[PDB]
Amino acid sequence: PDEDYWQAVWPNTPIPNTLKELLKPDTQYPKTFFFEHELFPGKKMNMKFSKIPCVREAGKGEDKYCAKSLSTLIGFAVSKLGKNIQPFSSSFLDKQTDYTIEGVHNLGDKAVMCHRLNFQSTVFYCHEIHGTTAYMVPMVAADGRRTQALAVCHHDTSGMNAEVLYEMLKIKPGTETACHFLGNKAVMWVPNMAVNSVYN
Amino acid sequence: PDEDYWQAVWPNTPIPNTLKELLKPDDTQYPKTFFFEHELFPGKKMNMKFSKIPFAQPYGVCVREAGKGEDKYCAKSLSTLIGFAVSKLGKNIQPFSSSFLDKQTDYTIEGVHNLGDKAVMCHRLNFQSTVFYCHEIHGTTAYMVPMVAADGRRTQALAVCHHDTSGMNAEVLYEMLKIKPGTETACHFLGNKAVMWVPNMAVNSVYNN
Ligand SMILES: [Cu+2]
Ligand SMILES: [Cu+2]
Repeated sequence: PDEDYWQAVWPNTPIPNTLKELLKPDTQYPKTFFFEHELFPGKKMNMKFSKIPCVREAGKGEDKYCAKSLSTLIGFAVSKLGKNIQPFSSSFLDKQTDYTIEGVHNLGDKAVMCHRLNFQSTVFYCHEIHGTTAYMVPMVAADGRRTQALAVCHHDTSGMNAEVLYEMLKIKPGTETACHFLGNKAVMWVPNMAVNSVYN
Repeated sequence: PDEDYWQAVWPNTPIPNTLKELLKPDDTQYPKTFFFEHELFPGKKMNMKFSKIPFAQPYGVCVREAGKGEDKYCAKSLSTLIGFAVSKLGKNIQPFSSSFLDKQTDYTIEGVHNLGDKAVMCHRLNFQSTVFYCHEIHGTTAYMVPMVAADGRRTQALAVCHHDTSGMNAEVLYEMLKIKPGTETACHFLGNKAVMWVPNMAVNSVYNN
């Protein structure tokens, strides 16, 4: 049933294993924050993970939605971005801490983010992004395995706890772009145009 | 017969316009800017310095055929060029080259794509005749660097980081980076006249699976 729904839209594509996993009926949130100029080949990242960062309908806004099934999830994503999109998510590895950045791929500023809520039931809180650039960041871990994670840089750097901006980056709102990674439980939908980059 | 040669190997692909251009039968520009790997990041402001002349050697890397190491070769036709490339890398490869824009100076880096350490570089010599000096690369990582210019146009350039940072004018390392050989990785860009052949594996990156 589920893949039927999917293949109707994107025939001759499977659900990617990341998404396929998130659709099954505690977590880690990466806590590390950084500036854009720290995304470069050879950057050593020591990743700090926290056990702690709809039911709360905060979708007063049309640009926000609370998806309960793959059908509704796709519906919302395409309603904002159209059909030519792919879902991505981070793939931090189980007990690895230290990674080296291999490269940094710009995914642009139009996307939909979906956060898998920690309930047993498949539930995602989905919303559009604004004033923000997304990146895909391939990395190699200490044990030699290669993976990748999604980073988000907020450039309208307002509307956040000035204290944490200061804590992490010794800066206060409005001035400079603050970036952080997303956890494996997030899905981000992105246009195919962005991904192709040079190749299209 | 030109495209026949190509389409025989890669059917339902054209020669890409950059390569197509380089295969046509004076002076060019060599970018002179050098940098460290940690300067390749989103939002880096690059002011590009261009020279009408290389510095002694092509940065640090043939009618004389200083090509007598086998790892080097001197290609005179698209057929020979392809032959050499595939002989070293196999068939599943693409050629890339930089596309600096005519009189632009200042660019912002959008992103940085790792193409790995296996590749073949081909430099189009300045003869009327189609001639390239081709060689394999070693102790070096290649990158594709998308950029937006001051005038708003988007393009991309190839960068090369030498990590076995030997085998170069220590003078220029010092001039540009106030450093001498052996210590740290030195990077620079390639001119629009270079072609680099790269495996498809590298390019796909994540999108392999
Ligand atoms: Cu954020
Ligand atoms: Cu070089």
